[PDB]
Amino acid sequence: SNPTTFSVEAIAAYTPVALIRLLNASGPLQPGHRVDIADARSIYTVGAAASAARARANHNANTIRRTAMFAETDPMTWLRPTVGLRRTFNPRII
Amino acid sequence: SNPTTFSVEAIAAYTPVALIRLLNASGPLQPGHRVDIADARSIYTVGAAASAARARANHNANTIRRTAMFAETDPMTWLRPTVGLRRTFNPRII
Amino acid sequence: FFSRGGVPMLHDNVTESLRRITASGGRLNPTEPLPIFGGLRPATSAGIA
Amino acid sequence: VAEGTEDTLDVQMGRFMETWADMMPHHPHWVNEHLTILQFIAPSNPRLRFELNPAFDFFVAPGDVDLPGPQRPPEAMPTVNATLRIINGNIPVPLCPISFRDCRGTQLGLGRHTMTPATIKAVKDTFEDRAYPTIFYMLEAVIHGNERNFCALLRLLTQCIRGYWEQSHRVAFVNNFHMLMYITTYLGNGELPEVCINIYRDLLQHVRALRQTITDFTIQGEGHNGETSEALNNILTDDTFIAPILWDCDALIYRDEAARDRLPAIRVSGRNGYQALHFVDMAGHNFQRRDNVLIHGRPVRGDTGQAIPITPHHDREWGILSKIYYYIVIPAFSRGSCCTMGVRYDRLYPALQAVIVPEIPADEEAPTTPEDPRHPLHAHQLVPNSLNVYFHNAHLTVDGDALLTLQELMGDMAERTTAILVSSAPDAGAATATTRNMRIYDGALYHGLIMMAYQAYDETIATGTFFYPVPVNPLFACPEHLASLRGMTNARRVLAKMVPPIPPFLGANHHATIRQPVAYHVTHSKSDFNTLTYSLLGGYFK
Amino acid sequence: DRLYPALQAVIVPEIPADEEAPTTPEDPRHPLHAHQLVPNSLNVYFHNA
Amino acid sequence: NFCALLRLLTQCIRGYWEQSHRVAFVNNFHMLMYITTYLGNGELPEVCINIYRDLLQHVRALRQTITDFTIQGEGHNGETSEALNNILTDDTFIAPIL
Amino acid sequence: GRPVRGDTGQAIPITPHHDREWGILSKIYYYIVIPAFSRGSCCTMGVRY
Repeated sequence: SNPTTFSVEAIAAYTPVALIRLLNASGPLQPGHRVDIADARSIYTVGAAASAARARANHNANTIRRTAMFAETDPMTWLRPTVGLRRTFNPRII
Repeated sequence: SNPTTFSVEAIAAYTPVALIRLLNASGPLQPGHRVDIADARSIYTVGAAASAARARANHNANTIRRTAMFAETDPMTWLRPTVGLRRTFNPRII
Repeated sequence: FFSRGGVPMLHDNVTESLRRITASGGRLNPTEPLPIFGGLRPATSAGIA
Repeated sequence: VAEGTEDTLDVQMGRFMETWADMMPHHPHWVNEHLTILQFIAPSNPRLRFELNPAFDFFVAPGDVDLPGPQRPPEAMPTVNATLRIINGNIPVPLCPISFRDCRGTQLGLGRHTMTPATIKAVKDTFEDRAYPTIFYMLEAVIHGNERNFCALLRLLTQCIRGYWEQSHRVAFVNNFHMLMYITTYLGNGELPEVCINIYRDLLQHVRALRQTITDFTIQGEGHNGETSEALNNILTDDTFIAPILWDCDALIYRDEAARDRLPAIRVSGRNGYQALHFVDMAGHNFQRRDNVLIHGRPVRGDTGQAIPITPHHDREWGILSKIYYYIVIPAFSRGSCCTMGVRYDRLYPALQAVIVPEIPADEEAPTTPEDPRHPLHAHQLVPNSLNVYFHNAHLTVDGDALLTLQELMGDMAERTTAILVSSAPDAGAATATTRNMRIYDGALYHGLIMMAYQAYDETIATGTFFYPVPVNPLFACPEHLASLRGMTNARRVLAKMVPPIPPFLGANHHATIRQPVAYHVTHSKSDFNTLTYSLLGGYFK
Repeated sequence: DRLYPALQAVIVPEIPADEEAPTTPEDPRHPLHAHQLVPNSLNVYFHNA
Repeated sequence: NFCALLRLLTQCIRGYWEQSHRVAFVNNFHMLMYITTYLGNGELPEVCINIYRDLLQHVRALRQTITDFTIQGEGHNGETSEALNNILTDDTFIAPIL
Repeated sequence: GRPVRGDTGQAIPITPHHDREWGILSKIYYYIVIPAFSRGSCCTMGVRY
């Protein structure tokens, strides 16, 4: 964040961004300057994907851990077969 | 349990296991060692059923006792006929 | 299948099998050994009704 | 017709697959029933010179070979053999058509019992269902047609059948014959809803109506050498002819007792003859058994013991109704799509040991809805590789004690499935001085199974984990279920698309009783679901 | 002689005064409840039906 | 991806069905296979899965109709009889969308 | 695409996801059922990821 050049959509596009539900691009985003850079769209896309999985962080003290889903060959598989959960339940744990 | 060589899934498979809801084989189960022994699957199968019938322990102070189910010749049988319960009721006693 | 001279198919087993199914369910057919240097006459039969 | 070699039926089927990959160099001549009368009659047909008698099938067989022989057929000069055509529908379809059989079936079932269209629709829906849950298959495999094992599980079975019915309006457990007997008997006083027991009772009434039609078209009082008139006219009333799937050893008892003059032979996985030792438990389960010992199951009104001899569980009418069901009602509804397979009990019983029923405290009410943490199918207790994930995949809700009845079921078990190949001379009506040399070989699977339809794109369970295809009938052949077999190629898949794969240690086509034309009749007829059954019954006359 | 001794055993419990008679079989005061479903009585004959 | 998004797709198909009585995700062939195989045990209502299974049954009936009107056991140069007679059973011809 | 039962890697070659029957059913669906219902109104197109 600091002093790592907060995003103002001229040159400050950077992958380690940390925001969620940002109302920045949607209206407080006065138009782009006279700066060429083209792959800032791909920088934001990886950045927003990283800033959404990091924005999860919690909700995993409530949602139970992910499981095998399919049926692969687990490291034993010689004293019990493998069957995966079809994720149709409601993970909340309360 | 002790000193009866707790199950580390190399050679320590033994019939008098006393566990229930064991999430040991399902994920904390680093792969099988360089030991020949093949009939540990049969040892585990008898052991798990012994570790599940013993894992009842309670639930017999709650449900009613098992009955004759069908109609056999019980030792009296000359002053009353015999009819067994069809186990479709809900045994809970509360 | 009594005539020779046209362009053949690339696979010989295709032509042989095609002649084999064509011969099934018919009266007059070329003889089974396919006599090279010959007129491809149909096999003669028994009496005529 | 080969012989058994005391293997575990997975190795033998694989060896048959490697043999059959290059055993056939060309298309066999007994499959081509797609010819009409004009194509069969035409002189280019190579089969026309081998159709002479109306009650004999002439084929080409290896010479100087007594028919039950080794796995590899010995090389010898070919000779022409013959085998008696017992069933009158075994005449080939160009000579006895489908339309004639359907019109004869319409003539047969004029005033007899017919099935209501609601039961027909529900049974047709559950026979063509590919998302049929495997939990029913495992429950039918473990219960294995024992009355005590069924009636120890009445709560769980009632909940399972109700949950499968009032979520998709399809009936359950119609696969096995020793399930609808027990449902119509025990779960028929009001445990199930009003519409389920109506479907089961309608199926049973149709089976008994077919039996009554068989009794009607015979004339009683003519018994020749220990054979009743029903067993001397029909085949579904013949005790020598057995069911494709055997659950109890009483069928072999009645077959060995009733025939008694036509020279019998039973080959159960190697050695000759069965043993039928009952009451197998955890201490002496012995999943890898190489003997010929079968599991008869516990007789309940008696003592099991050691020196106590075995007895039939049920009446002689049970075998007749089982044969009628398995040979009429199943191929009329599945229409040649069902396939018989065995089971892998050493991979199924450890998958049944894991129940995650929690510890409800004392003086507390049992939870019903699955939204509380105390329910066993709540997401907190859906630990992988248990039975709770197995029941949650099928979206069927169960209680704690219904899952805990598995331990009471677990007292009686089944070791493994084995192939029983029976053999006999023809009956006393057709036993002349030259037909006694001809024999009929038809195999059956002890503790087998049947699936209604095959799913290949369901990856929640790995393929071949529990069931492996061992098909024994022309009716029960399966070009699609062979993907469940381990190590399958597409060349074998297109090889089995034209020829029904029946292994030679379970009988051959030209030596069995049920042959190719009746399977062609059940798979290429579109008439009805009631006229097809009576047409199939009319085909099963000697 | 094998029916009237089978009709003797009725397991109707003792309900105290100023208490409502049970109708549903879920409460333990009902004759058809699983608590008073003792074998070889008329209650198991009615429960099998 | 479908087996990970099972819950969201169940809610989406249910919300689209019991407000306008129209079947959803019918455009893709790799959607109704996954609906019938996975979402076919009661997650969807009783009428939706009947529609998907009836469409799949009709597709397999068309396949069996193709299989019936050929003669098996006659194949030239690594081509089965179905591919030599028909095009929907010919592996050289490809789907419009891959 | 990511394989269902296996490890991706880089030296591991590509394996088909489904059976050969899936291709047949996809061809049958896309060339029969889609043009029978839409009747020439549906259009195949790409996407902008």
